[PDB]
Order: sequence, then structure tokens, then C-alpha cells
Amino acid sequence: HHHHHHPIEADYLVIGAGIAGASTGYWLSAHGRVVVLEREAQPGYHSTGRSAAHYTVAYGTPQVRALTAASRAFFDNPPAGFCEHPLLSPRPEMVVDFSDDPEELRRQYESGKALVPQMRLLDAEQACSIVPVLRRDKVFGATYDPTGADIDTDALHQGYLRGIRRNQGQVLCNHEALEIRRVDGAWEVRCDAGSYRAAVLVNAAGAWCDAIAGLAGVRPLGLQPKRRSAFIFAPPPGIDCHDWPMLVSLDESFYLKPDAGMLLGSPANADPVEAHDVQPEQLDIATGMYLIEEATTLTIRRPEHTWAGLRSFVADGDLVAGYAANAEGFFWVAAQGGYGIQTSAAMGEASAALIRHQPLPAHLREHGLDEAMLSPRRLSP
Ligand SMILES: Cc1cc2nc3c(=O)[nH]c(=O)nc-3n(C[C@H](O)[C@H](O)[C@H](O)COP(=O)(O)OP(=O)(O)OC[C@H]3O[C@@H](n4cnc5c(N)ncnc54)[C@H](O)[C@@H]3O)c2cc1C
Ligand SMILES: N=C(N)NCCCC(=N)C(=O)O
Repeated sequence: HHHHHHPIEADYLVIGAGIAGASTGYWLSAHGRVVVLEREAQPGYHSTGRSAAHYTVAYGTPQVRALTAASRAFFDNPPAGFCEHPLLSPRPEMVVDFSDDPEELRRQYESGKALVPQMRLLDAEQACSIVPVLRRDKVFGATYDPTGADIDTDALHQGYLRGIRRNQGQVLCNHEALEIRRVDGAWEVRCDAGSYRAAVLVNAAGAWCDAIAGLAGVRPLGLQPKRRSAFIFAPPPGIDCHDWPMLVSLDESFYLKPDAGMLLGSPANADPVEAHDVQPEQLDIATGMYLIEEATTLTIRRPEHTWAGLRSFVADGDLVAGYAANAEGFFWVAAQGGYGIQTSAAMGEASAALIRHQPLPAHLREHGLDEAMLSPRRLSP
């Protein structure tokens, strides 16, 4: 009974315009008609705008580390015209043992060194020389990754979206997918003003990927969104922190990193929650501030900014890029966890290749990636 536009035909409908949908759509867009359907009025309102992203490697898991390592080539040397300014800024990471767990510290050093030969093992004095506000009594040693970097997430994100548009793709905000149905050989998505059809449905909906499967009648993966809060605060007068590394506790109880001339802190939490527009909890912010004030001489005045975002995982902690078993044309780009920005170039290129029934590109295979490692089929016996 209500008017709708005539349906729009495409080759791939991408649900979600965050880093997952943008990166996959970027690499698809040279090959066919891409339409990205995004619920919000902007593409980076959810997790992709909430990360203050950092890059490493040295450290998630074999699959995560391989996706991250394979992404660096694009970040450091993206195609001409992709963006105006460098995407990465140097920002070593120092993981400090505040627990007195030398065996764990040595484990993480040996493991990181295997992918990052410049990985170093520091004693407590060396850690305190690098971040001089550390309390020496609280520090037992550290690892140091000289190769870490900060990511200009908004430039990267906007570069992917711009590339889609330059290849005649569409990025449509205020286009929540409300219904999804397999109709005459295509996936057909109803948005509030009209419908969209394509042989391939690319589910890149962040914390909402299982909700999208629910609209489509496709068995979900068991994705678990987890809240992480962060805040920005001023350093004390006389503390010149702008060149400090990313500092993380060995047991991931907190982290602290410069963000320009301010400091970013976080309790590095992972509280399981439903997919929603998540807000910071006061106990998260108070805990992060408490732990920083205990580990360092800093005292924290009232934050300038607080927020939280969702880091969404499947059971094994690995990302998912692959067609659903038994659901023709439904492709998952999911379970980015805490790693969606730093893995986005390899995930985007790999997912687009697999959607198109193509082998993974050599340079990805050389970093120890294969289709099986990415597939949702591994979550089932
Ligand atoms: C505090 C914090 C720190 C982090 N640090 C880092 C870091 O250092 N490095 C790193 O790589 N990552 C980091 N992350 C993780 C990173 O934020 C996520 O992995 C990444 O942003 C996930 O991207 P996404 O595209 O899957 O999700 P999102 O950006 O949330 O995008 C999903 C999109 O789908 C849309 N959508 C949902 N349902 C529908 C629907 N029905 N119709 C249409 N659109 C829909 C949403 O509106 C949203 O825009 C951090 C995250 C947090 C919160
Ligand atoms: N880099 C580490 N070794 N751990 C710090 C995690 C930072 C991060 N990607 C996040 O908050 O999701």
C-alpha cells in the first residue's frame, strides 16, 4: 500500500558502511555494481569511528597477525589518488609487565619476535626511561615493538568509500536493511524507500551481522559484541608525552597512548553486550583512570571525551570472510574483534576475491592466509 521506488539491480549488496563494508566494497567496485546500504546517517558512527586505531602486529593470533601483516603494504603505499596524506604515523608499542609474570612476558617476547624481528625485551629501567611517569615499583619488564603505528582511520575509511564512488558504486546512508529475502535468484533487501537486488549479499554489519542473518533466515555465527570504553584527558603541566609509545599492560588491564597533545586511556574491557549504540559506563572510565593513576604518577582531571564501542568476536577469536554454508550468495565479512582497522586492507581484498570466486591474491597467500582459515565453516564440526 505505500509507494516504493522501482527495485535497483546490482551485483553485490553490502550491508554496513563501516571499515568492513567499505574495504570489501572498495575492492569489489572495479568489477561490478556495488551498492552499500548503511542504516545511520554517516558510515563511521559505530565501531569504525570509536577505535583510535593502532596497528601492530607483534601481537590476537596467527590469523589476525597474518591479516594485519598483509595489510601494511596498502597502508604505507596505497594507490595514487586513494588519499591526500600518509595513513600511518610511527607509534611503537610497549607492553609492560605490571603483574610480575616473567614467564608470560618471555612468552610474548618470543612469539612477537617470530613475526617482528625488531621485537625487544626490556628490563624495568628501560621501560621507565621510555615512559618516565611509570612507577618503577610497579614495573617488572616490558616488550617493545619499534614497528607499531597509529592509523588515520577516518582518512582510510573515507578513502575506501571514495574509491567505491569513483567506480560508480553507491554508498547509501539512511538505508537500513529492514527485510532480506531470496526472490527470483537474488537476494532482495527492503529499505524504507525501496528495494535492492543482487546475486550476492555481503553481510558487513559489524556487531549486527547475526541480526542480518536473522532477517535472511541464515544460521548465525554466534557473534558476541563486547564493550570497550576509552577516554581522552589532559597530561599534567610539564609532562611532554607526545612521543610516548602505545603502552599496554601485559594482562590487558589498561592502555595509555598519546592522541596529539592529549592522552587516551582505556580499561581495555570486553564486557559482553547486545548490538546497540553503546555508551561508556562510569565504572569502565573510573577503573581505567584508577589503574593509570596506580601504574604512573599521572593524576587525571576530568576527561575531555569519553566513549565506548563494540569489538565483536566469534568463539575462536578469528575474523570471518567467506560464503555461508548452505546459503547461496550470502557472504560473511564479520568478527573483526579488536582488529578491524589494522586488518582492513587484507580483509577487503581477500573478501572481494572470494566473493568473485577468485583465488586469494599471491601477496596475501605469501603472508600465510588461505581460504579455509577465513571461512565460517571452521566454527562447525
Ligand atoms: C575502544 C576501541 C579500540 C579499538 N582499537 C582498535 C585498534 O587499535 N585497531 C583496530 O584495528 N581496531 C580497533 N578496534 C576495533 C574496530 O573498531 C572494529 O574492529 C571495526 O571498527 C569493526 O568494523 P565493522 O565495519 O565490522 O563495524 P562498524 O564500524 O560498526 O560498521 C557496521 C555498520 O553496519 C551498519 N548496520 C548494522 N545493521 C545494519 C542494517 N540493518 N542495515 C544497514 N546497515 C546496518 C552499522 O550502522 C555500521 O555502520 C577498537 C574498537 C574499540 C571500540
Ligand atoms: N596492541 C595490543 N597488543 N593490545 C592493545 C589493544 C588495542 C586495540 N586494538 C583495541 O583496543 O581493540
